[PDB]
Amino acid sequence: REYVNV
Amino acid sequence: IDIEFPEWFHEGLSRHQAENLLMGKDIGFFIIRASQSSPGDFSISVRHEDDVQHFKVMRDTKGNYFLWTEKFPSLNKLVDYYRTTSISKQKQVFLRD
Repeated sequence: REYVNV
Repeated sequence: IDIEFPEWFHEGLSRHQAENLLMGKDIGFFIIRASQSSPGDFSISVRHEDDVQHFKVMRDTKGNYFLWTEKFPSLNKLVDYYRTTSISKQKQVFLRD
Protein backbone atom coordinates (compact mmCIF):
# COMPACT_ATOMS: atom_id res chain seq x y z
CA ARG A 1 0.00 0.00 0.00
CA GLU A 2 0.83 3.66 -0.81
CA TYR A 3 1.00 6.48 1.69
CA VAL A 4 1.60 10.15 0.71
CA ASN A 5 4.64 10.56 2.87
CA VAL A 6 6.30 7.28 2.19
CA ILE B 1 -5.18 8.19 34.50
CA ASP B 2 -6.60 9.63 31.14
CA ILE B 3 -7.71 6.28 29.52
CA GLU B 4 -9.87 7.58 26.66
CA PHE B 5 -8.24 7.92 23.24
CA PRO B 6 -8.60 11.27 21.44
CA GLU B 7 -11.92 11.82 19.53
CA TRP B 8 -10.29 11.26 16.07
CA PHE B 9 -8.49 8.05 17.14
CA HIS B 10 -10.24 4.90 15.85
CA GLU B 11 -7.84 2.04 16.41
CA GLY B 12 -10.00 -0.49 14.49
CA LEU B 13 -11.06 1.42 11.35
CA SER B 14 -9.71 -0.23 8.13
CA ARG B 15 -8.28 1.96 5.32
CA HIS B 16 -11.49 1.33 3.29
CA GLN B 17 -13.86 2.11 6.20
CA ALA B 18 -11.87 5.32 6.82
CA GLU B 19 -12.35 6.26 3.13
CA ASN B 20 -16.10 5.61 3.32
CA LEU B 21 -16.43 7.68 6.47
CA LEU B 22 -14.36 10.60 5.26
CA MET B 23 -15.81 10.81 1.70
CA GLY B 24 -18.84 12.23 3.52
CA LYS B 25 -16.82 15.13 4.94
CA ASP B 26 -14.96 18.23 3.85
CA ILE B 27 -11.33 18.75 3.07
CA GLY B 28 -9.11 18.15 6.08
CA PHE B 29 -11.44 16.01 8.18
CA PHE B 30 -9.33 13.07 9.39
CA ILE B 31 -8.92 10.03 11.54
CA ILE B 32 -6.03 8.07 13.07
CA ARG B 33 -6.23 4.28 12.92
CA ALA B 34 -3.82 1.39 13.55
CA SER B 35 -2.20 0.40 10.26
CA GLN B 36 -3.36 -2.63 8.25
CA SER B 37 -0.47 -3.17 5.82
CA SER B 38 2.08 -2.58 8.52
CA PRO B 39 0.84 -4.11 11.89
CA GLY B 40 2.41 -2.00 14.63
CA ASP B 41 2.15 1.32 12.69
CA PHE B 42 -0.49 3.96 12.79
CA SER B 43 -1.97 5.73 9.81
CA ILE B 44 -3.74 9.03 9.31
CA SER B 45 -6.59 9.16 6.79
CA VAL B 46 -7.38 12.73 5.54
CA ARG B 47 -10.15 14.01 3.21
CA HIS B 48 -8.73 15.80 0.11
CA GLU B 49 -10.74 17.57 -2.63
CA ASP B 50 -11.56 14.47 -4.69
CA ASP B 51 -10.63 11.49 -2.54
CA VAL B 52 -9.16 10.36 0.81
CA GLN B 53 -5.32 10.07 1.22
CA HIS B 54 -3.32 8.23 3.83
CA PHE B 55 -0.14 9.09 5.75
CA LYS B 56 2.15 6.82 7.77
CA VAL B 57 3.00 7.95 11.29
CA MET B 58 6.82 7.85 11.42
CA ARG B 59 8.78 7.31 14.66
CA ASP B 60 12.41 7.40 15.76
CA THR B 61 14.34 5.64 18.59
CA LYS B 62 13.61 8.57 20.95
CA GLY B 63 9.87 8.02 20.53
CA ASN B 64 9.23 11.12 18.47
CA TYR B 65 6.31 11.15 16.00
CA PHE B 66 6.53 12.81 12.52
CA LEU B 67 5.08 12.76 8.99
CA TRP B 68 7.65 14.89 7.15
CA THR B 69 10.41 16.93 8.91
CA GLU B 70 9.00 18.51 12.10
CA LYS B 71 9.03 16.04 15.06
CA PHE B 72 6.61 15.90 18.02
CA PRO B 73 6.50 14.34 21.52
CA SER B 74 2.98 12.99 21.06
CA LEU B 75 0.34 12.14 18.42
CA ASN B 76 -1.75 15.01 19.81
CA LYS B 77 1.03 17.56 19.17
CA LEU B 78 1.48 16.17 15.64
CA VAL B 79 -2.25 16.53 14.92
CA ASP B 80 -2.22 20.07 16.37
CA TYR B 81 0.63 21.16 14.14
CA TYR B 82 -1.20 19.98 11.00
CA ARG B 83 -4.22 22.18 11.84
CA THR B 84 -2.26 25.24 10.72
CA THR B 85 0.61 23.83 8.61
CA SER B 86 -0.48 21.86 5.46
CA ILE B 87 -0.26 18.07 5.90
CA SER B 88 -0.12 17.75 2.12
CA LYS B 89 2.95 18.92 0.20
CA GLN B 90 1.10 18.90 -3.20
CA LYS B 91 -2.04 20.86 -2.21
CA GLN B 92 -2.95 22.84 0.91
CA VAL B 93 -4.79 20.64 3.33
CA PHE B 94 -5.16 21.44 7.02
CA LEU B 95 -6.53 18.97 9.57
CA ARG B 96 -9.87 20.13 10.99
CA ASP B 97 -12.68 18.96 13.31
